[PDB]
Formats: sequence, C-alpha cells, structure tokens
Amino acid sequence: ANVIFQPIQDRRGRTILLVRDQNTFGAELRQKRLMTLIHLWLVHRFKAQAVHYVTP
Amino acid sequence: EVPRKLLEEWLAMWSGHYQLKDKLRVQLRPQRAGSEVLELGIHGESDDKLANVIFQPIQDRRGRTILLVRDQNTFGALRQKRLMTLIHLWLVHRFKAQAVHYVTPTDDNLYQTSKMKSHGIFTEVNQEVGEIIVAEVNHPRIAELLTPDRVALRKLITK
Amino acid sequence: AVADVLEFGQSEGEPIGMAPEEWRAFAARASLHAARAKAKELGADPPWDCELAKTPE
Repeated sequence: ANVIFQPIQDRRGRTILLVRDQNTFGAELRQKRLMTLIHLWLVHRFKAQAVHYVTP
Repeated sequence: EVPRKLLEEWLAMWSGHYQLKDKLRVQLRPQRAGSEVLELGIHGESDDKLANVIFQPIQDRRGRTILLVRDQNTFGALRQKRLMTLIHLWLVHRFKAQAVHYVTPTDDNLYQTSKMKSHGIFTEVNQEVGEIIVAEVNHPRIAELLTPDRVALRKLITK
Repeated sequence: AVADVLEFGQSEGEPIGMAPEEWRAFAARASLHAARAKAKELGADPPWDCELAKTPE
C-alpha cells in the first residue's frame, strides 16, 4: 500500500496533506480499513487539519 | 505594494495595442464565501468574465509560496495575445510565488505553461507524479518585466 | 505596520474588518500579543521584527 503526498500550510497556517496518489495494492489487504489506519497515522504525524486529493 | 490597478494598467497597454475599446477590470476575491481558494477575474464593461485563474496560495516545508491552480481560462475568443501570461506575471509578483502547480494536466494547461516558459515566466515546467504540472518561476525574468520603464513589458505585450 | 495593510485592503476595495481609526485606537492600548492576535483575525499579518532593530548593547 502507499500514499504519495506533500504536507503544506495554507494562509491561516493550517497543515494540509496534498495527496497525489493512494493505493491498496494487495487484493488480500482490501476491504479491511488498511488505508483508514494509514490516514489516522498521517493525520496524527503531521497534525493535519485537512487532506486534499488532487485527482478525483 | 502590488495593487490590482497594476494589472489594469498592463491590460490598458494591451487593449491599446490590440485596438480593443472595452475597459478591462481586475477582480481578486475568494472563489466563494469564506474560502481560502481565490479567483482572479478579468471583467469587461458589461461585467462579463473574459478570463480567470482559480488558485490557492500555499507554503511548502521550506516556507516557499506556491500557487495551486485549480483552473485557468481565456473565455473571450482575447486569445493568442498573451493575456494569461500577463495575469500570471501579476499573480507571481502579488504573492511572491516560487512556483505554480496545476492540478489537472489539461491540454490547455500544458499549452499555457509551455507558452509562458517561452515568455520566460518559468525556468522549468514538468508533469510530475500525480499528473500535476510544476512550473518554477524565473525570478530574474520577472524582475526584468517589472522594471518601472516598462520596456521589456511593452515588448512582451506588443510582440 | 498593520494600519498600512488595512489601508491597502481599503484602497483595493476589500471589505473592512475594522476602520483605520478603530485599529489605531485598539493598537494604542494593546500589548504586542493582543495586537498580533487581533491583526490575525482581520487577516493582516505584516512582517515586523523589533529584535532586528536592537542596538549593539
């Protein structure tokens, strides 16, 4: 699995994670909230206020 | 110390050269109420939106300012006359930007960034992972164009 | 420094968070902490550093 992202700050100094790409590659690992756990960690690690995804 | 009026003065030079009479006004406001996303709009006398850039100014880890461009358009068929280059010159100066990122690598965005590279606004333009265009600002060229004598700028506007 | 930013906003036709005279009255009786906090609310956060201007002593 992966998340490709850049931590940035807006005008108000709030941290946003700009996500370029995210994947759960292993089929056995899907539908089990893996990506939720990764995001929980990323949001905690970078003390993020928001996450933006570049490609919908 | 970078007012909207500066872009209006450049657009008056532009309108003058192309013998267009319509007084072009510059609008810079939140794209919607309470948003950190901004919209630069060029409006005619009828208040019709003739061009725009929708973007958010952000800072990277190193404290460098980047303009995240969601959308840009030259709506009035005003095209092929370097209008969007003038708007970017103003935006880069206004926000003291180090780079401009384009979120969607549309044909127009590739075209516009290539054109602005040839005008010298950007040193480098590259489509990166995530399919975003990253355009690095050519600071010496920006400084040249902003010279008060407006010699380089007039040359850019009049070809 | 903040007054300059507010005056610029006014000249640019942006909506006033407070009038120039109102800001000056506030600033005159505000700690630096309070002045910075208020300016931040008004979206005026000008570069300002009194440390740079200190004498050799």
